[PDB]
Amino acid sequence: PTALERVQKEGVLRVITRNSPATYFQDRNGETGFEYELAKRFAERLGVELKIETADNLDDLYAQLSREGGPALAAAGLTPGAAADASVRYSHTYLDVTPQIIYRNGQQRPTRPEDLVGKRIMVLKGSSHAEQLAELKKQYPELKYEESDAVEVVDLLRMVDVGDIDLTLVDSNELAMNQVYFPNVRVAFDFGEARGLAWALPGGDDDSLMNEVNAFLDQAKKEGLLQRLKDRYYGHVDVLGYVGAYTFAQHLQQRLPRYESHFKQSGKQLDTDWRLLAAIGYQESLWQPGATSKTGVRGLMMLTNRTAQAMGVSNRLDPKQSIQGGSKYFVQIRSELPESIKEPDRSWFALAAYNIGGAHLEDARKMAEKEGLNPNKWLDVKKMLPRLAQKQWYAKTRYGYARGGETVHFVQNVRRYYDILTWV
Ligand SMILES: CC(C)C[C@H](N)C(=O)O
Ligand SMILES: [Cl-]
Repeated sequence: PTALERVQKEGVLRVITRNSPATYFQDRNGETGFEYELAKRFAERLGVELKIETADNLDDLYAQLSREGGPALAAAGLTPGAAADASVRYSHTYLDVTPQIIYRNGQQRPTRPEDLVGKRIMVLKGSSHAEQLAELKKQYPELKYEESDAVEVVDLLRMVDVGDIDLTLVDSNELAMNQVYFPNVRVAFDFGEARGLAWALPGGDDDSLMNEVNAFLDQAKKEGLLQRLKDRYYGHVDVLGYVGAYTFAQHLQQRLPRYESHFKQSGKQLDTDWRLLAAIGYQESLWQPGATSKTGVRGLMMLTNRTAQAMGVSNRLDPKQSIQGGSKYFVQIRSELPESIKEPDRSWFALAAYNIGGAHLEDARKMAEKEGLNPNKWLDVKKMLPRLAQKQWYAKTRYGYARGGETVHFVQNVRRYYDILTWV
């Protein structure tokens, strides 16, 4: 029985991974993870049900591959081994990340390897990162670093954030993922080039499944799948901008505790994820109860006087009352959408009418229909929204011009902060 036959006959792809939202994570709206979503599509490619396990550190993640009847593979942001170990093989690389030395902003800035001398440095035991340090320890015998079997990447970055350690080494993708929680963490320099992540399979000369893993990854590159997962999980800095990423991290820690309770009480009955609600909060005013603009909206959820009036808001500037009116208002809109629009697409169309309004959203829906697209599918109608700002297109709508691009930004961002709060 080949490695490939066995999975096909067992009806199940056994995959091992780390506990982390980079890799695999369990929440209310189901499971998520770069690696999970990817290995999930691989089990789908083969006709099989995926089953996820977790190791407690990386020596034990690699161990399980040697166990009898253990995991088919490890999908875990692993980057291949620089030396020779017969007990493990690696797929083609599926993502270019750069190891980077991480420091606390405003502290002494290391700029070359020498500078890592005489610093408290922590790293994961069994990591490629650990191994890049040993190699430099040959060059620099005075180098000290701690190898830890207990902590994960998120813990290493926390430590640098608040100064229990000076430095760590981590791949740039997970740094960017984590930049929205640790406002003081910064990239000291690049300690190498964009070596790639690969999945690990037990050692051997059987390739039945390895060729398929490699065929799947080459297909995934062909269709943009890795690029899309990269943006969802690892593109916070890329998408939100550096300044947006760390300030968000500041606001998570300094502003959200003041309102979280209210976000949660509104969620409870409205059966609406409070974290979705807070995300609207964050996009609307960066969790600033007292915020006003020059365009007719005040408060935490940026309400008009007429909405505040209809939702029974006494004081648009009171955090609780703004959240309540603004949360009630999202659900009123969600509820007014045609019956034909289904979750989860429903919630995303509701985010968009929340920014642009029902009339205009209807026109982009109608526009999707005329173009042969599905007006009940969000990815379909999101392609039309921008067009509401285009001459040839708005002049054909009942309600004309609208800032559809702003509206697409509004939903992408809220969906990203939603992810972020889910990933805390
Ligand atoms: C820090 C580790 C969890 C990840 C690293 N790419 C490795 O393969 O060792
Ligand atoms: Cl979107």
